[PDB]
Amino acid sequence: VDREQLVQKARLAEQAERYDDMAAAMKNVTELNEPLSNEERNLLSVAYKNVVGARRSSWRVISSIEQKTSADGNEKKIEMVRAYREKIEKELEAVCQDVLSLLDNYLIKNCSETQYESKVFYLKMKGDYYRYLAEVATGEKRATVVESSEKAYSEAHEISKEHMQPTHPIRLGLALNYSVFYYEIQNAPEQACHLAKTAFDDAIAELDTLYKDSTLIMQLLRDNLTLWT
Amino acid sequence: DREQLVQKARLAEQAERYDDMAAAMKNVTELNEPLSNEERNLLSVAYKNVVGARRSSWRVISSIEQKKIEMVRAYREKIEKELEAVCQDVLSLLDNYLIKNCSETQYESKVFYLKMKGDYYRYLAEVATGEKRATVVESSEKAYSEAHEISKEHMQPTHPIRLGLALNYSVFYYEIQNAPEQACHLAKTAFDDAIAELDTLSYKDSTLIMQLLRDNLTLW
Amino acid sequence: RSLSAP
Amino acid sequence: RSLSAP
Repeated sequence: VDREQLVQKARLAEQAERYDDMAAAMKNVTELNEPLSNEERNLLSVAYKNVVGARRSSWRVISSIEQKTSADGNEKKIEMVRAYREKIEKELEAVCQDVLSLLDNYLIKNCSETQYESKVFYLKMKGDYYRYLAEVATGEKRATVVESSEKAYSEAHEISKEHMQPTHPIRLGLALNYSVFYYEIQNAPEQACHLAKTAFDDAIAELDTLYKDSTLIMQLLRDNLTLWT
Repeated sequence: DREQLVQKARLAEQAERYDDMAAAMKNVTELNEPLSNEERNLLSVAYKNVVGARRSSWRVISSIEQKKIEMVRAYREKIEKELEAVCQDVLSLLDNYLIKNCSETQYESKVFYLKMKGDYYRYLAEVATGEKRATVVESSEKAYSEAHEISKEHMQPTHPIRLGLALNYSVFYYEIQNAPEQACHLAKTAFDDAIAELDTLSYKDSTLIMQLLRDNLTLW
Repeated sequence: RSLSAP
Repeated sequence: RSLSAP
């Protein structure tokens, strides 16, 4: 099976809503030890964003029921509820380490230093999925992934203000998810509102240099900004 | 613990993890004890959602081919293999546990399972070609017909199972048998049987199925 | 494709 | 929850 038939298989599983095959077909494209294009980068991105996102939505549903049963004291019903929560967690982690392993070894490592768009992309991916593990982590294991998400987001932010204009939807995308990491994970609203406000104002002046993506990400920014205010 | 796994399927359904849900209702069925009303729904909700995922992904790929044309064909078959694996699994539960342990006068459970039996044989025929098609169409006809005779004899025409049986059977005649008149006749008869007894009406279930019969009747 | 029972 | 990037 050649590289373009795999890319064909990935875009077929997308319309078929089979994002597990779409993930494996793009994992097979990455492991050919060759760069990924814009469309193939997003193919991998959308694939794993849906796979882990299914588990996130499921986990948050079981977590809510677990808190209701904890309040009621039904300790016979809760051990089935909680056993199911761990199952989805372990599934959620297996996807994330699978994504992270394909970034440190293939995608971040292969980038040339003058390729700044792909690095910030893959570094925002690194921050995103480390944040996704920190959503369900607890105690000792949590402090590790929160640091890793910080390390990936901080480096990618420093690269992004250097060689990316304010209206770039990738530069704007990390600034959004970084402030989400500051508020939802680290519990720092002032650092989260400062990062979100700065990104929105930097892009409001360079707006005619930009469009459907950036304005939407900026719409999510001020939406997050209002919710935190 | 049977009470344990029924909660597992209620949990899985909330998390809309239907592959996990059907495995719990599968496990519950193989303990050889009857299912309640809500338990029958869970099993029916669980397996229809899994089949609905295969048969939806199958309809966006099979419409493509109808070196690049091979992987389209091989991907169609792999989704086809997964679709048949789910049908034969629920058909095993119907033949070996559910329909088998049914009492003589347990018409609702009998028509319900037989309607399910004919459904998943119809889902099989939608992906079927050649010798295997002719086999699954007849079994679907054999299952739909037996539930039709029981429903028309012992159940009110307003019963949502007797209505839901009339709509799936008429769809089978139209789509799999290409018999537009018998599909129209069976749909129109039960729909008028229900209007003749509209005063007998949990009416929202019966009303929605009666409208799908008229929607299908107009499109035929 | 026609409408079946939900 | 908050809103992240698609």
